[PDB]
Amino acid sequence: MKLSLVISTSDAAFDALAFKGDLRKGMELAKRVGYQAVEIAVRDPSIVDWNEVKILSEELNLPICAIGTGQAYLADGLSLTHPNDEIRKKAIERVVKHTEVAGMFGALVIIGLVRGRREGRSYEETEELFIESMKRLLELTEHAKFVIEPLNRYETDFINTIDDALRILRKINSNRVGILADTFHMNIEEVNIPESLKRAGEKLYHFHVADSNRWAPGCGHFDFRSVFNTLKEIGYNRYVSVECLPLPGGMEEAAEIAFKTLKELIIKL
Amino acid sequence: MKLSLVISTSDAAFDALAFKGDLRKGMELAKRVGYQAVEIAVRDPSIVDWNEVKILSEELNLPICAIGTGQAYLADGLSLTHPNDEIRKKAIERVVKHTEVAGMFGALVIIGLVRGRREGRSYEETEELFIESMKRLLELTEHAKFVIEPLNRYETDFINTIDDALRILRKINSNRVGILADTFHMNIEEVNIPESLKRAGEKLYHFHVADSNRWAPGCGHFDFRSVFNTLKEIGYNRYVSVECLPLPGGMEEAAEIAFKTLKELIIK
Ligand code: NI
Ligand code: NI
Repeated sequence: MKLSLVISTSDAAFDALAFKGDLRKGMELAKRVGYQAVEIAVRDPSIVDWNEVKILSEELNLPICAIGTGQAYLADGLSLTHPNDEIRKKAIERVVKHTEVAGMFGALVIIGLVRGRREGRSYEETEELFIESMKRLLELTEHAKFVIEPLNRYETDFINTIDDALRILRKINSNRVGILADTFHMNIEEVNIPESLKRAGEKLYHFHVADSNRWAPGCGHFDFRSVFNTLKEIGYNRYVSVECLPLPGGMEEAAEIAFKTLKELIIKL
Repeated sequence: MKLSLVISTSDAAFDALAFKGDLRKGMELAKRVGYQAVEIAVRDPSIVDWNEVKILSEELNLPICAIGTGQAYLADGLSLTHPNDEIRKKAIERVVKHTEVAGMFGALVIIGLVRGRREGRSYEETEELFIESMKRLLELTEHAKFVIEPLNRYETDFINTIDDALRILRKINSNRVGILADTFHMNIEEVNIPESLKRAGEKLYHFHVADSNRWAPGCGHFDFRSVFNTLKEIGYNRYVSVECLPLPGGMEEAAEIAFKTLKELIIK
């Protein structure tokens, strides 16, 4: 099992210097604390100089293990299930650009809010549209790997649980799509989190950790012990990525507290 | 990767009934033999009835993966590098209509002979005119995807190799344009076909197969084994389309032989 840190970056649109500054600050922080990789989130990769990012990654010996895409939905309204097929196509085209970046870094592409919501429709239709978009993404890419992140009810009404995602993976039928489980979201949506992770098993490709209040792991009341016992049981050996609010005490303090909590859990199994 | 069959169809401006007849026959053959999709070529799309083509594709559960455009050049003299700007504009407008048809099917649009020849000009002038026309196409169409097919020296003096095409793709700078590599043309123009395909890599968007004599794969001396080893190595998961003479033994026998040859290479 490896540890990574999600770093927040300003949109490069906008303020290219701020994006670069944020990225370097976050990566230097991750390296200093001891993380083995970083995870990023970008709205539109077409406006970032990725050759410069590669140089930074090489300088710090810090791979980028995953790329989030949710700002494509929140800022730009792009959805893989949008009722307007024109926007659906634009969403697929945007995510293809994320996969081009992912290929440079060997990173996973996260399918979170970019999948879109039910918007008054049946779950069944929303699911069918989603599966069609994912199959198109697989046809459009030769190497990209995707992970679906179930999100809680306040963020979406489409794919709230690990079981929701597993049903979809069975329909897509590709080993290039797996599951990203997130402890903050699971704390709300999953009945029994160890049982949910056992059901995911080999399909668990990536893991987000934050405590119950989405603070650094250790600063709420989430039972990480049972979770890491289960991760060992199912042989999980990929990334555990800290995705938390900069609390308590700021981005640096939170990253340090998270790392310490997680290191102790990992080494004692 | 997936197998498709190129089917020849009559010009429907000349005989619309013959076009439909040719198309149905070709698609029924493709489905019968086991192909997963078909590929067609039309001179002028604005005179064909595509709704029906769609309901024909529907009832056979048989996608159309690519649309050829070369007859717009061979028959109508339309070229994306024509020195006459008025004809060049008409060529662009024709290809835009091809993209509207392609969008109905999620198909690729092939840029082969429609790109035109040097016609006494420098390679550089011809190339920049081409890039301009391609950028105009990208402006006039939103989702269309184009594939440039390098052709051998007897067919054109403009874009003969995969490396040619790659250099031009870099100048166009759009993931909406890629490469169609053809084994008959490559057998003449490429030094080392596996090395050329590896350089193309992810920019290899579509693939044409015919043997060295352009007969059904298996009926000449082209090394398909090394090609398919390479396609597997690079993770090619797109279409391999049979584009061959109806030889030996006619369109049906050639389609059968080609499928048998290629399926075995893909499976193993
Ligand atoms: Ni998360
Ligand atoms: Ni060809």
